[PDB]
Amino acid sequence: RPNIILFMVDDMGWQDTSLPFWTQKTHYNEVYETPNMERLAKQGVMFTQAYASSICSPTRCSLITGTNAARHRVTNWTYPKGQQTDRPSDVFNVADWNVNGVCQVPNIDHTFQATSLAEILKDNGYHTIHCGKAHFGAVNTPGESPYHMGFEVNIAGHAGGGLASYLGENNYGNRTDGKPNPWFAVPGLDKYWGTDTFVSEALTLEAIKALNHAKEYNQPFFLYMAHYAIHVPIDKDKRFYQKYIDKGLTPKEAAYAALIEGMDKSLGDLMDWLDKNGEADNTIVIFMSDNGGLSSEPGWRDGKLHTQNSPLNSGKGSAYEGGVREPMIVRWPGVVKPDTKCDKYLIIEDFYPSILEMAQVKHYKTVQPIDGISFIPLLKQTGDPSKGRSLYWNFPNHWGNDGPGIGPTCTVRKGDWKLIYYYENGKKELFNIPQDIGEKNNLAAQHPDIVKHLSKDLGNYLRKVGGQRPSFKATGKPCPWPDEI
Amino acid sequence: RPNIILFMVDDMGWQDTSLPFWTQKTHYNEVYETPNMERLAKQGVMFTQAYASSICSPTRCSLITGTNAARHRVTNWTYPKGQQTDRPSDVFNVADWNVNGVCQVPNIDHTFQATSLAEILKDNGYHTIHCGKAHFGAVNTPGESPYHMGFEVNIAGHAGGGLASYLGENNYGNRTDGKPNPWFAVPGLDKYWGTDTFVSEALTLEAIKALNHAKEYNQPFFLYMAHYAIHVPIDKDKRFYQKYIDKGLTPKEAAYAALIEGMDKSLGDLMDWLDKNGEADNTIVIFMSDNGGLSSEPGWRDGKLHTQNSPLNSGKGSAYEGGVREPMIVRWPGVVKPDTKCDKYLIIEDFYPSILEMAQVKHYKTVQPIDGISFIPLLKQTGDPSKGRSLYWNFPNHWGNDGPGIGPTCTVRKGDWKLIYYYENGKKELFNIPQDIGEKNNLAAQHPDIVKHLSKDLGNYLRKVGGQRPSFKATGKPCPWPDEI
Ligand SMILES: [Ca+2]
Ligand SMILES: [Ca+2]
Repeated sequence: RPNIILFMVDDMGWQDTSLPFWTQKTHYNEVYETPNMERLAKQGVMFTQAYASSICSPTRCSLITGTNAARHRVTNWTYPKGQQTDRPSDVFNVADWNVNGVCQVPNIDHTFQATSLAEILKDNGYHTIHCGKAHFGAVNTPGESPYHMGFEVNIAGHAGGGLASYLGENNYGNRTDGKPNPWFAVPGLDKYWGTDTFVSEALTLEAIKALNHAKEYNQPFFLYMAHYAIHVPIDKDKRFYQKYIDKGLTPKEAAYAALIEGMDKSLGDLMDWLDKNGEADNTIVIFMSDNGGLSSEPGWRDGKLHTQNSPLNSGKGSAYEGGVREPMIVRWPGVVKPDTKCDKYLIIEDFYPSILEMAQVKHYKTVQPIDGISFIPLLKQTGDPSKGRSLYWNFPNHWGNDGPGIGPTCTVRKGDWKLIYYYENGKKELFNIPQDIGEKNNLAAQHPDIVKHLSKDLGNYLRKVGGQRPSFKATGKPCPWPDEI
Repeated sequence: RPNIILFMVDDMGWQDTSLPFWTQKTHYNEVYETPNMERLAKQGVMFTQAYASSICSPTRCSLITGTNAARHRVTNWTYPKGQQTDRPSDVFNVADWNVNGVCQVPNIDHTFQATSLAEILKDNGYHTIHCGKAHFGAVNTPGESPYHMGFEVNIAGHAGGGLASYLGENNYGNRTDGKPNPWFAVPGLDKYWGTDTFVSEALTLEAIKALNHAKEYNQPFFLYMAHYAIHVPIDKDKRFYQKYIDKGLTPKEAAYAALIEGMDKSLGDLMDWLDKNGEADNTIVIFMSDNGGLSSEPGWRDGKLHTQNSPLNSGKGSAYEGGVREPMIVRWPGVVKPDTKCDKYLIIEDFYPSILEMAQVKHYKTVQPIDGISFIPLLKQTGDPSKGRSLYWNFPNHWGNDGPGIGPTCTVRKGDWKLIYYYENGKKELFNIPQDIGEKNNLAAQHPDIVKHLSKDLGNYLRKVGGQRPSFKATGKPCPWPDEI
């Protein structure tokens, strides 16, 4: 039974790497430096059409419970207990969504009760390690604890979905007065306060400590290496920052490239550990990101706004490909043909049944229905779970910044066609993704047959799984479903 | 569904309290001060005939696994991975016992695999908290972790069964200059280092914050408050030490009395926390100790050696009552009638079914058989699990000291009669416990009928549960079972 490592970067877009996931190298592929992603890819398969939701919380709750985001209703980011983080709107009320996230127990207000992926792995004999960003439940809610969620070891994981600082010189946001700590102060790295250890480095050091400890136990391990990295604020990692200045990047872009290269140093350190300790041929490594790169905030990024995941449109918080299409690599020695690419689409809730299959766990009990479809047939080249398959997103919410494809929406992807419905004004956009990867050309008027059919598909699904919608403040009435206009 | 607090003291004797568990007050009762134990007893039931094993490891593993010590084979104290702590003998070899303790996973070298009591509570909706001495698995084996054993919260719990120092001035044993930490350094209390916080105080304050956090979750809790007190070394607690010196006690005994009182202050502090947060009426409090007081060592205790649990014979490590009869109290408002006593005997593995029944876990499955018998019928005066019941101990090991009843033995108690068999020379002792509480009068010669039947009772049970035995170095052959002599 293999060890499993799920290496999850935060807010990393499809092109925030030197490894080309498109059909040619982009301007971004040329300036970033991720040699360890390339090396991992030479040894495995990369998925060029892998999907998440557009925001941390819906993606990570889908990962750990195996439900679609429309069903678990954690559709915008969580932290404050019993409170909606949504930006105000003069037009609509957001859905009455599950602001407190997921947990494994019943009767926790505004949560989705679910059998945790880590719990099933643990109860089947895996040693389970969480390291970095957890972000599964609101603060003072059982899901705030990686331990409650079935992890036996927890490094730095709590309810926070961001981080107050990468810099050890700032204690990662922790106060040494009687000052109250920020929400996103990173716990569990006290050993490193006041030093110049970047938080990404510290997480990898502690992760390697946990991995050496796991080698004392005669059981396989599951490691969730969930970086805070490349979430805002984009602090400068001085280990690589100047090199990108010398390369001619703006300070903003140099800072961002340097978070990327530091993330990739963490992957290499783990890969080197696997090599030095004889675990590499018996260990599955999965690389993933949880939503698109941030392309709506010019105070962090340069370039034309909403183009920082080029050639994809927009980014984090958007229904467009820039916000949902993610870099994904799997290495499974003996099973997965090295140096290959797979173009069949999949979505984050598939990780749940797939990882359990990799762990050799069958007919397990869950309190919630599982919406993920295993993508082992893509890993083994034996089947195509994307054929005839519909993928669903639902964001009856209001995130923080305006832009293309951002706002309260629900999306269905089926075959070549993507339907994006806009709850606020009833607008519909139809894109043929293989022909129009940048979502430049709205085909809705040229194909009302596809629009009607896809709208029914989307509408039936949302209602079937209990998905929610916003309502209009002027009238009190719910926004029509896609198939009601 | 009530909250449950299991308050477990280490190495506390039947008479290490001001609350008299005998039918007459002793001199120890006069000198010690446990006013909060008296308070708890006036509101609950005292068990005047409650048994553990004579050593920390078999007792604690029986509690957590519901298994009699003979079956789980963690029959002497554990810490070093894969090594016997047993004293060397030029007479016998000890059993090939489970030096590595218990865990919940299989294929772990010298462990008893078992479904943990905290896992079943956790999986049935309880918020599970461990605070203090865990001592469930050897260092660098899975059961060293309270988290592995099903606790969602761990304060100071590791593989250590002892502690380097009670003094925050001594960092509870943790080194700061250079990297060599002693086995029993107390983890998880770094913010108390270099203060004058006695460790029992530190444990209480962190338990109180774990309970405040537990108020945030809409689920009942289980707190395993397992003190390191009153284990050696007997450090002086300045809060109480001089008072006992003024009462007239020798320094050794004043330090012991001070350990006893600081334990009792912790009990009071949790009891007041319950009172002040509205939890006292829906919380079960179980007071228990894991074995008899240390009466082997004149460098720690004054008075006639091997009498420090008087009127009981001997103490820790002995199969005599001084090694196994423990102080036990249960408060359960609305169920248990206050200020009462229960004479019926019970044994530590019974805590496992009883706590699950208190938690209304009406159905569950376990990988291991459950030897404990619920004592809820004693709490409610509905029945008598004690009638006809045999109790069993097996110590096929070599503890560090000699003394009365200490050495490789197995024991059966049944009705009024207790039979101790000595592996080293086949000696048998038969005592009428209700007539001879001090075990001063061996009645084997007077009742050969009994000795044989109880011999067969013991032998059958040991073989039935797969218990173990020493072997002789002369012949190489196992020591005779009691019913082969
Ligand atoms: Ca994210
Ligand atoms: Ca003990």
